[PDB]
Amino acid sequence: MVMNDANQAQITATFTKKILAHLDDPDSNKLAQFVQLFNPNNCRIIFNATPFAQATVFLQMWQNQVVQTQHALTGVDYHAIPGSGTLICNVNCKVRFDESGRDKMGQDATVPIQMNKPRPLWGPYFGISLQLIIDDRIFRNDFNGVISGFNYNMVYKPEDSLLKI
Amino acid sequence: SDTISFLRGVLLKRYDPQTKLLNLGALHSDPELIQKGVQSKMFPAMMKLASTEKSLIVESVNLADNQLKDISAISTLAQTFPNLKNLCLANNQIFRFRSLEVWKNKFKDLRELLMTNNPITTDKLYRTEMLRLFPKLVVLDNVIVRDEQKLQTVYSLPMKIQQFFFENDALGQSSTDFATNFLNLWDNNREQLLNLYSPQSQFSVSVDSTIPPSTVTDSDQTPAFGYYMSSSRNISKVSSEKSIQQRLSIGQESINSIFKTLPKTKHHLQEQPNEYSMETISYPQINGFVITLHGFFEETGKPELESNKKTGKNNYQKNRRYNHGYNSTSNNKLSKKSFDRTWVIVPMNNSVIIASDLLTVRAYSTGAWKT
Repeated sequence: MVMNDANQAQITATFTKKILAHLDDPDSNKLAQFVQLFNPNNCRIIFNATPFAQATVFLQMWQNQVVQTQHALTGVDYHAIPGSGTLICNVNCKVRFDESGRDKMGQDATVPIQMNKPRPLWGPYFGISLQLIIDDRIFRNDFNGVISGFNYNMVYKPEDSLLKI
Repeated sequence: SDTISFLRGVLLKRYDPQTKLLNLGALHSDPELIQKGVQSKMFPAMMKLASTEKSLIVESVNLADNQLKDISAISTLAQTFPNLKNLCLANNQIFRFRSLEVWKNKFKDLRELLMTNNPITTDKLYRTEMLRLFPKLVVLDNVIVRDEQKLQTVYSLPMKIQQFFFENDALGQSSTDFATNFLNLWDNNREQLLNLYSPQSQFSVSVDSTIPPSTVTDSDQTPAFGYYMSSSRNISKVSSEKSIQQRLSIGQESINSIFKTLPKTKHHLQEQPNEYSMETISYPQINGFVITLHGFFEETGKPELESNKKTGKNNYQKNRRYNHGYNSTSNNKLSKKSFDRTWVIVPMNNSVIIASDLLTVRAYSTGAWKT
């Protein structure tokens, strides 16, 4: 039963644009929500070719020692494996980091020995190629423990960026 | 030549090898220059020669005691030493900022600076300008103004990119054996690979049309995806759903229908092989594995069937559409292109068969795992 209908394809496009939004929020209290999508029992992240055993610990990483990010989708395609009940999607996107000089919490590097928050200054574009494994219940409008695979990797980088990869 | 050779000679004397420092102060005091007899124009000269010497590496520069009042004279510094890291222009009489604004966000690697006895030091705003001009500065006027590492904890993630990854040696090495078998047959003979494809197997082609930034080394600024845009299955690019139902190919006959549309390739894999970062990861519920590969290939040949001649422009006389006379992305030439390929294979007692095949083609660019 190779299911292939345009109605299912639309859901994939918006879902991929939805997961990126959570990764882009510099908020901290809301972060507990993004955990629910990840599978608590068994899950296998990969971020720039280093394994993460737990999904929860990888999210405290994204908020503590990683600067603000701002992704930008360019290509998505998927394939539903018959019998499996799961589908695999190929995602490509760009990445910008805030090179102003402070992290998410808002602490600068200058040591204190003594208008609102400045707008962040963004840097050059990067390159991402993301593969992820999802089950088919996402078509049924439920988002609890639906993410089973997440391979976030980067393919190229510019030399002008202050980030060292 | 001999005439320019003296200017090369003076740089050798005024560069100290072991300390890796180039002391440039008091240029006119060079004794070897006096036998010639000696303006305000030689400053850009050296800088050009320093880049082309190719034998001395500089990362620190002393330029104090040169009698300057404006910085336009040395503005070519940023064009020769982007990774300079220790500038001393102290003992000078500069008093305004319009001539120093030329280094906005430049000299990022620079992290030490001595500007003692300059009139600028007395200002209260003195702190602010640098703080944006040199984001990675740490020490200024021999006083710490930034907390070193605290800095290098923002501007660098806490690990290093790995070019290969796999759970076990047996699984990882076997995938490379599959990849070598798969790719070498890919270039030579399209016919044989059908036996690895199931009637349930599905294949699709995805094309990314973004232009890589010019700062990327060996970036391709004139991509040409002409043959792939009639078969590209991109969800966010094309909104004609009807077409997407036709882009997908299922079955033995459908897969080989596409296989002749794509041009002949030839990868420099097991030869040039630092380039082809690949990760493989298990697929528990179906007892399979996923192989994700990133690399590049060379379009050495053209497709046998155009797919736009037997049915395309069936009406004679009038040509096709946007006059491929350089128009469009720009054509349909034959040239190097990068690619990201992911695999889904279910092992069997007899032989493995491919479940799904995704191919993503983009403009050629260098890898990030380089060194």
